[PDB]
Amino acid sequence: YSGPKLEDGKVTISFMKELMQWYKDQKKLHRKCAYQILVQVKEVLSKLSTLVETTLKETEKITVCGDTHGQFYDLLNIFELNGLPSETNPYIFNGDFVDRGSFSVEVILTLFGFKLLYPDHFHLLRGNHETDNMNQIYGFEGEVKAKYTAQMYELFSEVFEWLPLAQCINGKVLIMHGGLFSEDGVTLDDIRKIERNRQPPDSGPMCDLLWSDPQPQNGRSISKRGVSCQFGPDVTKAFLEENNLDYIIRSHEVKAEGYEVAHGGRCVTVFSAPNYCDQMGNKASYIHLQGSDLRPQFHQFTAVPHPNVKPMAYA
Ligand SMILES: [Zn+2]
Ligand SMILES: [Zn+2]
Repeated sequence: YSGPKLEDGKVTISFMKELMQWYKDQKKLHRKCAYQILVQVKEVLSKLSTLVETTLKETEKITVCGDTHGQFYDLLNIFELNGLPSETNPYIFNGDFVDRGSFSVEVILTLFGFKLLYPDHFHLLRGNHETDNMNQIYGFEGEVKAKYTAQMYELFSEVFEWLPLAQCINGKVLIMHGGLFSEDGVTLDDIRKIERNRQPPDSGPMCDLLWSDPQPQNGRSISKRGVSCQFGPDVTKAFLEENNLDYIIRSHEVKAEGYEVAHGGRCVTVFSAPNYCDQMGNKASYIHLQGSDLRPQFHQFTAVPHPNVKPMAYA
């Protein structure tokens, strides 16, 4: 074992360059590194508020990316185009880091490693795929079982379960993975007190954040996906008013250009797993907001080569 190693059991920027090289080259991080970072981040994440509140001062900027779902080479591509994470190049990854892609283990531990390395500048928000269920069917678990063991999987699970549900910036812009609410009158003070450390329930607010979609016509519909709902432009506009917000960024659904703006400006979708599943031809992008004009700028990019492992391989 000549693989990458923690200095003084604790992640560092050159461990990370190192993990990235190692992972580019399809090798495995050693179990006990895997294990250390997972326990460390359980720790970090777990004293985090369910609702993350961050402040971009006038001259800072932060990048917000959505699904990446195991397309690790395209993750590295993100970093090459936009820079490494660092205290001056902060990231939010709005969930779905795992599943479907065949380099989810690569994704997630790169992800947790930067979390460990830049805790107040590198943000992870829970997807609906950071959950046991999606995990048993779309590939994560098979993947972990194949490269480590069940044990290492349950540890992952326990970790995910501490992932914040949503993050607001300058009490102007709020980001979650899925969307807004099945019921009205939900406030930021509500999201804060969601006791998040569980598999999501069937319904209630924590379901929604993880699961709902926008629709174009005013109102709410049952979600074509079996859980939560589609909320209309009224729903969004109602919630922005109660809470005093400018608009929301969310992910969850693929997009032929890698973003959409729905709801009249009010509800933005970024999605950062290009040519999602080696199939859909799509563009991805990510978003730069900066401290003095929190308006989205959208940066497109498209999928690079990755090695010949098939989507879904581990399910
Ligand atoms: Zn999703
Ligand atoms: Zn997704």
